[PDB]
Amino acid sequence: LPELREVVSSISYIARQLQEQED
Amino acid sequence: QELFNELKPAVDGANFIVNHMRDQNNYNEEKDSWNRVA
Amino acid sequence: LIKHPEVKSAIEGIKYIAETMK
Amino acid sequence: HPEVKSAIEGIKYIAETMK
Repeated sequence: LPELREVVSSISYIARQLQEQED
Repeated sequence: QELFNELKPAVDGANFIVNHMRDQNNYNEEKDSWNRVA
Repeated sequence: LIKHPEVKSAIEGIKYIAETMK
Repeated sequence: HPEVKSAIEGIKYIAETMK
């Protein structure tokens, strides 16, 4: 299931970017 | 529960994104209210 | 797993985002 | 589904755009 792992990676990257923007 | 364990980072990230969007929207709404008062 | 509160919160959150940008 | 693939490409697209 590479697609689910890629979606997880994309969501994690988006969350990390938002957290950095919050800091 | 292995599938849920694998999807838990995605769910946590989605919830974080949702909270960020809601907080930004409330912040913008308060700014708009201040604009209306002005 | 759908009955988990976090999953439902995420679904309703993406719906809220879609309605907000609309 | 084709629309699930479209949604996957959309999520990856949003991530790539933010990158």
